Amino acid sequence: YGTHSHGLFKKLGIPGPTPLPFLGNILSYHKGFCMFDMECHKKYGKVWGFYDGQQPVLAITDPDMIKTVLVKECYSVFTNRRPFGPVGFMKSAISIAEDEEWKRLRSLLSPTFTSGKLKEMVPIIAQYGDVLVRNLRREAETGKPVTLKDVFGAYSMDVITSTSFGVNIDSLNNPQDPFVENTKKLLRFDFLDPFFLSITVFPFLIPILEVLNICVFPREVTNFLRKSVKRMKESRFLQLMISDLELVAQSIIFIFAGYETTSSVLSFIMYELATHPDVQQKLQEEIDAVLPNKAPPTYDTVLQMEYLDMVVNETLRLFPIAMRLERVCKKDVEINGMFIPKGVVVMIPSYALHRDPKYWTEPEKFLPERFSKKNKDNIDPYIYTPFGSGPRNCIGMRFALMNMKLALIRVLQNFSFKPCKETQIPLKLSLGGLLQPEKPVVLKVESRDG
Ligand code: HEM
Repeated sequence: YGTHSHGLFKKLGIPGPTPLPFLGNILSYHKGFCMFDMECHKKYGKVWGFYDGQQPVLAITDPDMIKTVLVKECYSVFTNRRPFGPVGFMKSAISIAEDEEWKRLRSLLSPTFTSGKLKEMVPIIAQYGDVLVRNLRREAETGKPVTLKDVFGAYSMDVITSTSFGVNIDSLNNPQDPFVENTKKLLRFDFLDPFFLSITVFPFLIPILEVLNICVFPREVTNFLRKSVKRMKESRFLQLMISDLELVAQSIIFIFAGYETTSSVLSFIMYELATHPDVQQKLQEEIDAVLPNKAPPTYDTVLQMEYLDMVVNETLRLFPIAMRLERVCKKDVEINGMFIPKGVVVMIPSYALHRDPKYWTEPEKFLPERFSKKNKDNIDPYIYTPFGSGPRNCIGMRFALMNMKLALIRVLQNFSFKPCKETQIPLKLSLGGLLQPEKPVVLKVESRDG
């Protein structure tokens, strides 16, 4: 044994890197997830396979197959994502839930993320849009070059607290440690770090760890928050959901999926507006045309912003946070002539696709015009997929976008961001399992006549 699934991609006739005995193909992750995926797409073509230990992963690319798994799948065959380390009571989280139990939660929370309940949340988010400008004004006046993800991570926190349970606080290094230390600890998992890398190789550990009540969502923070929710559940997203303890699972997840996820994207965007100060100028004017001098953004003032939408999307093109998109093959099935067997993890190289000469010309270039209607809609969904596609895509995509734009509005309409000393140029991506800069983005911020 040690090499269970290795007979697969040979007997099936699918190309790919040849695996070692217990590791299979992991050492290839020495460059990262996206790095490994670019190489594989180039070399093995449109479809190939590799082994995450003894777990076979088939990477598809033909948009025809992509729609069939991301759409023709509601229990059909594909439906769940790869199961990871000891989850504990979080096995009730919607992003972690499976099969019928998932469809329940999904179609139960959907109401909570409708337009109308969003245009209703705007007021609140705007509130923290202004706090951001205040806190950003300090670092401008002091003349010290700013570290992005810190102000954005604070903004993300501010909006997560208030919208998840109306807990209004000024996270941003001000009353920085009330109920903020817990929340602040809910970061994305780096699946390429020692711990997870081991479990991927030795999945038999999961049942072992779970008996020792070791969970991948630290008991410390989950406990705090589970008791908090109960507190205000009595005092009374929380208000809309309001099982009694499945509710605590969702609430924590939204924070997990929206926190470091938003500030991470936002910091990337402010980076592109540095050696694209020209783009920032256009954006700035577009914001002033719609909203007079420092006019307050409205739910609809945002939708009417072609350029803002172009800058955001093109940023998400180059940097699709969830590098990959994968689903698990529930049963044996063929689909568009291919045949994938039960238990195989179907992967979709989001980052690699978003940077492949086939659909993008000079793909390394940050040029917004791609999304202006004329270049726009000449691009295939299933190819550009930052929030995924189909039934099981980002349930909070719009919210994510609103939030990120509102943050751009007030910010752009008050400051100008230009590079400085430690500001890396070009970029350089980390070789870990998270799509981050590697050496955080630093930008000098100056007030716009203030
Ligand atoms: C920069 C912002 C964000 C990006 C790029 C993003 C991206 C994604 C992606 C790519 C997926 C997987 C889609 C798929 O596999 O088809 C996903 C799932 C999910 N996201 Fe987000 N997301 C963002 C923000 C948020 C926010 C703010 C929330 C909070 C409501 C959220 C909640 C979720 C949930 C619950 C799922 C799981 C859905 C399910 O399996 O039913 N996301 N997101």
